[PDB]
Amino acid sequence: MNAPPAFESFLLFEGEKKITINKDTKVPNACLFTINKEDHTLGNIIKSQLLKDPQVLFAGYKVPHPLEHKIIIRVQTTPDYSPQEAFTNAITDLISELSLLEERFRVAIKDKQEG
Amino acid sequence: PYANQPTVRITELTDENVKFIIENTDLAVANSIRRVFIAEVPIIAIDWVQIDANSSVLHDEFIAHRLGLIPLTSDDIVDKLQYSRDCTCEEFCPECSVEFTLDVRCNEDQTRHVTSRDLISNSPRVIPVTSRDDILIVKLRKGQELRLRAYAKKGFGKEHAKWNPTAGVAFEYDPDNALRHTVYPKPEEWPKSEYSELDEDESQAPYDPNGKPERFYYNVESCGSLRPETIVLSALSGLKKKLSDLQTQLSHEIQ
Amino acid sequence: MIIPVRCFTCGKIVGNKWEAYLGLLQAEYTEGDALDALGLKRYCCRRMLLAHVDLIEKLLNYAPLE
Amino acid sequence: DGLKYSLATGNWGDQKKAHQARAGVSQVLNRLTFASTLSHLRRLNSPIGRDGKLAKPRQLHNTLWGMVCPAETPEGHAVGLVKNLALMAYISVGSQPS
Amino acid sequence: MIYICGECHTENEIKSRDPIRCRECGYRIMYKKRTKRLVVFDAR
Amino acid sequence: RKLRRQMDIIVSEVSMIRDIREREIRIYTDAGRICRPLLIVEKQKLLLKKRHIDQLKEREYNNYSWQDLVASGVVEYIDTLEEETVMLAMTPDDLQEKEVAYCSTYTHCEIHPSMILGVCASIIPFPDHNQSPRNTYQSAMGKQAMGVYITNFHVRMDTLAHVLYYPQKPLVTTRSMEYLRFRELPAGINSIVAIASYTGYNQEDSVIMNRSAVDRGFFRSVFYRSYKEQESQEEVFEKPTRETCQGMRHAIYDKLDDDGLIAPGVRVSGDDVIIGKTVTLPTKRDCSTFLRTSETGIVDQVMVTLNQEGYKFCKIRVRSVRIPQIGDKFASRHGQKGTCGIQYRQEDMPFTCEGITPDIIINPHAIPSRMTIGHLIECLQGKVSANKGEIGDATPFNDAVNVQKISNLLSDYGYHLRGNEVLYNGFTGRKITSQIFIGPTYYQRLKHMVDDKIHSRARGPIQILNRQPMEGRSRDGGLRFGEMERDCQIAHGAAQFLRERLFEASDPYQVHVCNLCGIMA
Amino acid sequence: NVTLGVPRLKELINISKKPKTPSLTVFLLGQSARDAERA
Amino acid sequence: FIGKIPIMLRSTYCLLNGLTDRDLCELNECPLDPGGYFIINGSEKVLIAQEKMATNTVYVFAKKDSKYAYTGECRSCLENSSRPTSTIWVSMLARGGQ
Amino acid sequence: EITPDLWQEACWIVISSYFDEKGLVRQQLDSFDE
Amino acid sequence: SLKQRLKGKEGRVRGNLMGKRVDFSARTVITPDPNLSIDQVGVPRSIAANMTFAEIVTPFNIDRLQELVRRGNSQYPGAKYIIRDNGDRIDLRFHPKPSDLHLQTGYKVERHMCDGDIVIFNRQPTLHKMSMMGHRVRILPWSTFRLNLSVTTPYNADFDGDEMNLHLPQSLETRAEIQELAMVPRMIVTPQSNRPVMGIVQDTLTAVRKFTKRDVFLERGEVMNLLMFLSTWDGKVPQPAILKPRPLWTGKQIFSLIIPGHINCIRTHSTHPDDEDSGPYKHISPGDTKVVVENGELIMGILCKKSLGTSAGSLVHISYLEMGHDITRLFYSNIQTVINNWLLIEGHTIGIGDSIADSKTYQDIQNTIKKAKQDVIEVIEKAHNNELEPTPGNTLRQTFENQVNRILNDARDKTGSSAQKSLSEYNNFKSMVVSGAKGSKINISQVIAVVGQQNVEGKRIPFGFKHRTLPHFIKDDYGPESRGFVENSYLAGLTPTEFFFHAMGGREGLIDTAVKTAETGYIQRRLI
RNA sequence: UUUGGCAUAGUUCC
Ligand SMILES: [Mg+2]
Ligand SMILES: [Zn+2]
Ligand SMILES: [Zn+2]
Ligand SMILES: [Zn+2]
Ligand SMILES: [Zn+2]
Repeated sequence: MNAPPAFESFLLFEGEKKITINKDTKVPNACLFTINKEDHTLGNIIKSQLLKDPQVLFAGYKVPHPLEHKIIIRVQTTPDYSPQEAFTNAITDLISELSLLEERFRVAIKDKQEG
Repeated sequence: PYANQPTVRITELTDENVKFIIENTDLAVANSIRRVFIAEVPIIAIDWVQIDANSSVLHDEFIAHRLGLIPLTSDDIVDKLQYSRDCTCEEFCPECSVEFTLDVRCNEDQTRHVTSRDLISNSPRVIPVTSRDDILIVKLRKGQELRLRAYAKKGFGKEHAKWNPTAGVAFEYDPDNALRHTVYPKPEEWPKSEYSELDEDESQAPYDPNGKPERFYYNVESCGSLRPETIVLSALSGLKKKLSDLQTQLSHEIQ
Repeated sequence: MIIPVRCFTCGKIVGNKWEAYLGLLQAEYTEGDALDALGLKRYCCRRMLLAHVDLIEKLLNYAPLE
Repeated sequence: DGLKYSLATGNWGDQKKAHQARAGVSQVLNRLTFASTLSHLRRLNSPIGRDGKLAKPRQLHNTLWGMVCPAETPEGHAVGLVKNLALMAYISVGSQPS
Repeated sequence: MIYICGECHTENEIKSRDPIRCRECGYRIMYKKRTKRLVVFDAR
Repeated sequence: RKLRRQMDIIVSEVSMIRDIREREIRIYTDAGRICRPLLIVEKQKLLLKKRHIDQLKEREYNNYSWQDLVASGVVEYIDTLEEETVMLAMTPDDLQEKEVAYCSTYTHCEIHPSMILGVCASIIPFPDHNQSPRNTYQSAMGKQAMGVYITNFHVRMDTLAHVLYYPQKPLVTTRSMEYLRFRELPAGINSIVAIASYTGYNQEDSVIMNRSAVDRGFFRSVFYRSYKEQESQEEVFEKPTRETCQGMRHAIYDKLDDDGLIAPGVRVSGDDVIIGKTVTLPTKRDCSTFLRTSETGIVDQVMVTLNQEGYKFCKIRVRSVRIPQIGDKFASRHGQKGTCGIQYRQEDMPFTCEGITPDIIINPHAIPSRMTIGHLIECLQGKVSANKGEIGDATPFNDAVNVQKISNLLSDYGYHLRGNEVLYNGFTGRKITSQIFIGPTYYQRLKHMVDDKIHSRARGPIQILNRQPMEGRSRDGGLRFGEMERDCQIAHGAAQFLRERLFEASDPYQVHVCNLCGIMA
Repeated sequence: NVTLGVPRLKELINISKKPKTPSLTVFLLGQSARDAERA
Repeated sequence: FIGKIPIMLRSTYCLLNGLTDRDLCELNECPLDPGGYFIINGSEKVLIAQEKMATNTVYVFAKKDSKYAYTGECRSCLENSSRPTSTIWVSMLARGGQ
Repeated sequence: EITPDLWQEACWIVISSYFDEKGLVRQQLDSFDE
Repeated sequence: SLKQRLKGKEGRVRGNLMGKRVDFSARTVITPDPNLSIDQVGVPRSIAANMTFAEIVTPFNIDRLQELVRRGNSQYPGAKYIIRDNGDRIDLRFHPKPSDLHLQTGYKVERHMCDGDIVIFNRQPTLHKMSMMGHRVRILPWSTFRLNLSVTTPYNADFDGDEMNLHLPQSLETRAEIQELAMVPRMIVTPQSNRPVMGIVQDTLTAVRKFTKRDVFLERGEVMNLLMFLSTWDGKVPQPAILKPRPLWTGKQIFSLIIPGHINCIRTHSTHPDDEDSGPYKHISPGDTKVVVENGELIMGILCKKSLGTSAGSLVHISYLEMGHDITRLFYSNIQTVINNWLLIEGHTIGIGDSIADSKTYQDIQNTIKKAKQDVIEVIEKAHNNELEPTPGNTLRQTFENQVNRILNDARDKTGSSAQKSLSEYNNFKSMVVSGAKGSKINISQVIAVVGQQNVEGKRIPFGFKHRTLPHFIKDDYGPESRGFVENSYLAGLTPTEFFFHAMGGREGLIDTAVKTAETGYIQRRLI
């Protein structure tokens, strides 16, 4: 009766924004990113990539409730560097790694079959 | 502050199984790929059933539920299709669905097995995987009859588990417990992993304080819908498109 | 009632194996050997065939309404 | 009408005198599961008042070995007053000692 | 209105204000016939 | 005794007692005495022999049976007060043999000591490793599990019926279930249960269920309900019209056929009209029957007939598939009951090295205080059986089944002997430090669902005599605010809330009174 | 060997002149308290 | 004709007594149905065995604070003819006479 | 002719013969028949 | 008759004046939800859309209320009625005319229940005032009453088919009453025994001990996550304890961030010996007991039921008495979330490997049992030879039974002590017993070593048959096995006579449970 | 957009 439809976990409805940017006023150079209709599949990669950056002092994510689909990411970086730049660089590096991985897997398939 | 340089090696490759090893990658990336295998790989499956006649011994929702779980070969046309929520048609057009028809009657003294062999599709490239035994749908007595029309949409495993393209995804890293990510109260009772590189006397590798998990071992077994190489490639492309759309939305918001 | 199409735990298709399993048992096989031959490798899949009770055979005894 | 009424309502007696008539015989068969059906068809009853605080007849006597199940009993206001036959237990049908 | 007999499985027309009897078999239990209206099932 | 054993003059039902000390012989031919069969031990050897065993095991095409065993003087019926003059032995080949002499004058022997349990307690595996309250609770909950309750359920118009989609026979079964026919009409499913504390949603007797498993038919069932109506003025089955009938409601009459009955296969949502009946008011009054609120079922079958007297009679059945939600109640065969807490998809559940995510996760805190070790032993035996291919034997008193033997048998299939298995976290992919105990246990889906228990009210119908809200979830009644609750509010001191609950939220009223005499004017 | 718990609470709340297990603890004054003779 | 007596299912005087499983399936009756219940106005009724104290035996008990010290009763019935019971007591007065 | 240490099948053959002969609801049927 | 109408329960006075059925009430199943706050309750969208609250129109909210009326009874964040100043009602469940939708100040709009509404939550029976507390509404997808886990203790509620009642106050006056009087954080310390009535319950409690052991060293990423789950966190990551050769934090170093304010406390772990406080190492504590909290920092010690539990002077009690309900609420929530998300790393279980002992322990237990049975046999022989002398104030039967029961109790306790002291440092029974989560050393003893004697009405098993317990014993047998002393543990299983005797033993417990309830309720009613 | 009651039985939770 009160069952939400299955597509509500990945479909943005009328009005919902994918990502909203808010600042953190407790500590300087901190920022919070709220992502709607996402889960650990993206949160974990983005966090682990942010931690590789030597100019990132804090990088975490959490899902506030398992029944409500929303991801919150918090990143604080050293001065003369902004968390938005850290986030964008992280996404770019992830895309580059995935593209290289796909290329190498395709060549490995080609070597394995008929070779 | 940059990306990794992953490498792959395919140990075994058959018609229903791929074993490979990812190296020089972060555990988060490896596990995200593992999760995408299961959930977000588009598949064609039946999602709309209209039963003209059902005099069998199973009720209509039972038969429809069984029909939904029959896998259809979506090897090449899953990319061409569109989501029915994303299409310009009214309800269903050939560009976003595949139509099936079943019409079986029993007039003999022997119990008849209605199988997936009887599902007939208009498009010759989307057919049940047991059509080049058979998946049993229902059994019919004498005089019992079944007849219906079904439509096969496109979707992935986050929505329903009938669009899950895999059977069992074996994922494992660090077969010898050199990183001490799991702690054994008695290390000698535990069978050695398939990929262990130890002797017959030593049970655990010596501790490695300055190590991180690398060299993840996979085994992706396919349920017949896609072939187990396109499951991996669609996961790498499918995850890559999620990150790209995130970057687009972030760029609008920042500006 | 009737054998499920998929294995609940992992999703391997076991709905096309009941007739073959019964035939192997009738051909003087042990249950373990029959399950090994059919390719059911893990116990989640094996229990789907071991514990199945086929009631549709009993339901087919009663005559239909029409 | 007498037989039909006594079986239909459970008040074992005449309709006019359903005050002292013992209610609780002739229950409606349970059909939730086959085990429910069987355990309903093999069931006993102690007419002791269900509100009685003295619980000596509610205990498990030593003489119920092999005659009555030691475990199967309801919980609540009728604990130990409703019982079930053991598996191989039988109840005599009666004869005459001629 | 067509009702199917529960014994001889023969359908016969019976209208309102009419005893529910079956021709050619003399039974007294009749079942309504399945509707022609179409209903859509998700396959979930 | 010789005459009773020969079955010549005295029927086998008659009992004979000798009170040696008080010099009395009592013979009963009465009806109502309760008795059970026992084997006969003559000197120290059973009168039951290998010839009897072979003639019994050739029972087909041989017309040799239990009556022919009784007529041979091998077994005997012993009632309760004849048991007081008998010496019993629990096991022949263990108690008849030469030992340090305890008793050398045995007079009978037990067939099998596990025949002391009833129908519902013969399904518990390893009941001798459990706690007695847990066995009692399982005996209670075995009558509420949902499975196929009878094979001819398709011609029965029963008021409420519940049948499971895919029942399975247990992988760990008692020897005495073949007589209860639990193999043919089972009620439950073998589920891969992991005993772990995962995300805190299984705390305090709750259950985490795999949603991907549920999507594949796991623990799904149907619910059948039947309605009846007869035309006893002149009640007539007919389709009412809005502008010709006195009584009317806000429901839909467009589903009905000409005679006022819905044809099978017509989806009916809550608060619709199934049977339309009208009373000719001396100009027509509507007495149609309505669906119980919020069912959303499909009409399954309609039966038209004549009652005893001759009035037309009708029974209509409605079905509704029940998919396990996060309020439904589940229980194993060891008195462990719990409600679903939350459902995770396959990608989120923890997995083994081989991609085997559990179907059910239960909290480890349920075990230490309840002492249901039969649960753990059943899990281990099921993990052995699903690999070996056999079906484990869990009859209560065996002496040939040990935890050590089960563990040794399990170690031969590549698993840890004690049942543990290294699991990986679902979200992060990292190994969990503590190894988890996982294996196939036989779970049951109890009758208690949440869609049949949710209830709310805000200014609904009201009783007639007191003008207070009605009673009953079916009648949209309120919740009683009892004396204990008003005492609690008194202790709180919320005087205004208490006055609202007892006066304003319930029946408010106004009267006039005379200032001279305190009598309503 | 006395009564405690719910029955004792019932007796103390609704005082009866005939308690189930009346008792009377007695203390001795002098050498009777120590030496077993006068005890 | 003096009336109609309800018949217990599967008993010697039912229509399903002795039939094979194929005939039971023909009659739309479950071959696994155990039987042993009545059909009263459609519903299925089950009689519940009722415990009672054994008749025609002398039992000697005692009462807590009654006038008599020891009592003895013999609940007497005659072969299920009539006069259900007649409990004659042979008591013995206590030793606390004034 | 003793049955030693083969008892775990003999006892269950006997019990199976019992339940084939009698059944589970024999009390109700026998009482009503009598 | 009229006297019958007025006589008792269901009679007019006591059934319709002192207690009566009310409007705006709901009842459905409760399921756990560790992601809620202490004073929050999860409500299904159906119940909220069915229950309404009347809000008076003012210029501060006329636009919002007008939009709610525009949404109407269909959409959940809507309204059901419009109440005019004159009192006449306007329906909104159907399609109304546009004229009646006009709103002016002084009107009343009966909107659906939304987030942040205050309700009273109750579980029957209502024994003490911590059974009716005020909660804040949060709307969640499925259809059960989600509620936190520390609030289980006030209600005595477990999540196995239980139900609870919801009452919605309808006026600002009563809403303010409930907000200022009966909210959950305001009832943490009960006036019955001046102790905290709610504390950590068994799963954060079985895991805070493992968290607060000395060995727990946390990596940088794990610290990032755990701090991400802290709601009262400043924003500065503390210096790691271990700084070289790799930065490592510690479990105490993060529980210090959880602990609020500047709280000073000294507790003692449940396995603290009787020599540390006396001999040397008083303030060094080799086993890491003797919890010390100075200035709101966990300097040393392991946290368990005796520190975070519902006892007087515990850490939560000090936090309440020093900081208030508003900070103790956050204390509870932060403890639960941080410990649960760490437990996702360590894990927990219970199994046969945790319920199995060692061969030497089995030999010890069997030796002890054989010695006890021999001693009982000797006592019986002495009694038969009339050589047993009665104890003053006791009968011969009484003294014989006392000696036998004493011997058997000594045997059971000795085997229990052996089973306890033969455990391991990874045993999960020990994990759930030492931390005080659930279980006891007697339960461990019954699982491993010996179930023990079964008693009926305080005495040994009686002679049900003529001078014997069962037909399998000779007459006049007073051995340990004849009268029901179970030599086997639950892991080894019970022989049939011990099974029947155990069932006889458990029947008494079931009977007492079913009997005491009505008398307790009646006593409480008379006192009230 | 209108309102049946009495009794009995079973079940859930403390
Ligand atoms: Mg409970
Ligand atoms: Zn289209
Ligand atoms: Zn499987
Ligand atoms: Zn006919
Ligand atoms: Zn006046």
